[PDB]
Amino acid sequence: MGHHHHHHSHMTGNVCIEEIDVDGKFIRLKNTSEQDQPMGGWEMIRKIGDTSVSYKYTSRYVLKAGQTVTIWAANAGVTASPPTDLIWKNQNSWGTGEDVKVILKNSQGEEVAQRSTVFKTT
Repeated sequence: MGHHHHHHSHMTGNVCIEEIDVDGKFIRLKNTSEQDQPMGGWEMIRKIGDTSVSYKYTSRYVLKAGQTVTIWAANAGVTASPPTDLIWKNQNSWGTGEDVKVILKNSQGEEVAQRSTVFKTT
């Protein structure tokens, strides 16, 4: 029942959540692997308070060793969807007044890691 083509590749990498923006504009991921990792199409689930929303990636860039990638939630001003970082064109700036929690799941739904902010004043 082939309504789409197949392709065997490890769409995954040693990416870690470096830091989340204190104002609540963007989420910064950080690939600290030994080799250039292919993103493929991961899904980042951004929780925060009451409800939550996820974002899927696309195959247009490879994560080099030490390469960071920033997800700007719509309201950024920067060019929409680099060549350098990525803009969440489905969800606007959330404001991390509520401790935001980012869930990193691979292209096939399986989970690598999950991290949140720290309860502090601003």
